Amino acid sequence: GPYLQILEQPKQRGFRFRYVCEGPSHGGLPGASSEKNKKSYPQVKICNYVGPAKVIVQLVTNGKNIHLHAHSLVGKHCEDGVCTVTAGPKDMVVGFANLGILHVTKKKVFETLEARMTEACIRGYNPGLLVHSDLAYLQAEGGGDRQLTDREKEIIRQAAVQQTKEMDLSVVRLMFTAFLPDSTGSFTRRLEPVVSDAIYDSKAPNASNLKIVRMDRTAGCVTGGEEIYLLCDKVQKDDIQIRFYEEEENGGVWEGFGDFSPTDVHRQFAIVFKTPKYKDVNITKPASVFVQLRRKSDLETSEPKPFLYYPE
Amino acid sequence: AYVEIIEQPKQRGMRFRYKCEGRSAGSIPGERSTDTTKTHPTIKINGYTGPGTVRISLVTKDPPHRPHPHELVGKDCRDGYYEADLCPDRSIHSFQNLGIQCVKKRDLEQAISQRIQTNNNPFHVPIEEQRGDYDLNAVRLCFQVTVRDPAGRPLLLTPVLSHPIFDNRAPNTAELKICRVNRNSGSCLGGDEIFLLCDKVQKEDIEVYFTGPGWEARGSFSQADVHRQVAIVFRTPPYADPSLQAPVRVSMQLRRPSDRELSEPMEFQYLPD
DNA sequence: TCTGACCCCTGAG
DNA sequence: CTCAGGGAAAGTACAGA
Repeated sequence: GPYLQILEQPKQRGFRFRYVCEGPSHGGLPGASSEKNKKSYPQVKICNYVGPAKVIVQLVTNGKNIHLHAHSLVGKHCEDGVCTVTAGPKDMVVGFANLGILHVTKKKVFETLEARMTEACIRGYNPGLLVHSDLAYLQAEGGGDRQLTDREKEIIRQAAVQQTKEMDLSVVRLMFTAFLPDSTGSFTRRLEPVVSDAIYDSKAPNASNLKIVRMDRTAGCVTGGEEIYLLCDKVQKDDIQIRFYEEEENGGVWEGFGDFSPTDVHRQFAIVFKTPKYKDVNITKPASVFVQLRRKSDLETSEPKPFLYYPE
Repeated sequence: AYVEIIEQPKQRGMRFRYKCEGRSAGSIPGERSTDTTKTHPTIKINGYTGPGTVRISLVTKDPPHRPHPHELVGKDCRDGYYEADLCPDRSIHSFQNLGIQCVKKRDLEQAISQRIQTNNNPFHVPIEEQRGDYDLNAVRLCFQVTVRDPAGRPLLLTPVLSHPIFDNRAPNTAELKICRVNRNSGSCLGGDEIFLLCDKVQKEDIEVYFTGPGWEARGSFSQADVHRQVAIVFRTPPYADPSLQAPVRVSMQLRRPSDRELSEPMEFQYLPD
């Protein structure tokens, strides 16, 4: 059958959700595989090349229950929260270059929310499972501003209140949807939608890219128990640990961790810890290994840093 | 009959708090108050002792001491200032719950209007002057004390000001503080790198000042060496005697050139060759 | 009783 | 000199003795 598919998931980390006040031109959600200055970008593709096509995209929550997030896609042909493109041309692979993610203020969550839920009802291209399942019966059909039943408009202002209460603004997702040509030339032939990989705001201390900026010492005795001052980027004194590791022949399974309490974390930008005892305190030649910052929550790490172990 | 300050307000360390924080803001420490033994703002009424009242408001730091937008919140504080009756049994009076409540930027005009509409102007400054920019990180306490004259009538004594009190939330006016340090000794030849952890500082306005009798020098480093305002990586200066033959203790402290402020001294020891 | 994390300015190019 | 993109900073929020 005819279905949609994604060719390059959105890079999950390293992007900051810009507030309105922040201002224009700050960046734009990068393509997961932007290994270099290859300026990557997300790209969806319709399998059953149905000549003319219409593919849209709206941001969504990352919890168990998929819903409409309050943040909105700003870049590209993105209007009133969601982006829209065309696929009629020579191919069936749409892309999405340059289009930041606007961060909404907390007070304005409920507002923007209900306003992007109602809009999801008086606007076809928006499903009816992101606003409330009991409304799916509203899928893509016609256009033109009108008033939604006051019987159903209430449950709309009700879903908002119940979905505003636990909305996490530090993470959002992409909800790709493709509509094909119908019988009256109205792109309303909906194809199974597909959500992307969770995008994390490079500003929430618990999803920011970790990094060792410098250490006062890069070598220590295999005996361990040596104090070391390490300077890093924003981190959280309760969700951080310093891991030392080595990749041996039988697959580097050895690791050790810097010893330290949270009071040893200075204003989130520095950590003073004690080196962990190396595996073999009997070596006769220095043993070079690696040190890295690792978030205890998502087990995400920083660029490994070389650390030398020398005989006692 | 005049008001004399016998215990000034500590000038630095306490941050101004906003309304959005705890209902109970800070409490202005004395000046000689120690971590163990705390003291508080204290005045003495010379040439008088008996019944009367005392009011304390906030005026700017500089000369035309006009009403300050901030509020002096705390026990017996209303409309921005504290007011209570003096104790007829004593001439010395201390206040243990004074707190600066800093206003938001966009409520600056409202704040002044409330200063006018409330008749809070200890120095009766022309109203046309209450429009000029206000320094919001420094305020002065103002003691308006009212006694009684022989006719037994209300006698408002001449206003007295304390030292300025600075917003510690602000790096430029903050209390300097070395929190932790890599090592505290090194050769009298200098060149030893030191990792210093400190409270917020502005990289373009900071120094490490080594001091000893007949000897003054500075730690070497560049702004790039200041990590996110809270850590400084520097090199030690060469001690005066290049051939020490016994440890010599000296002082090491943070220095702010803008207002030539200094942090409490940390002990450093220069060792031989 | 208090105290103690959640606007621009550059550096590229 | 523009402009992505970070470093400060202003203002908001609780909690742990």
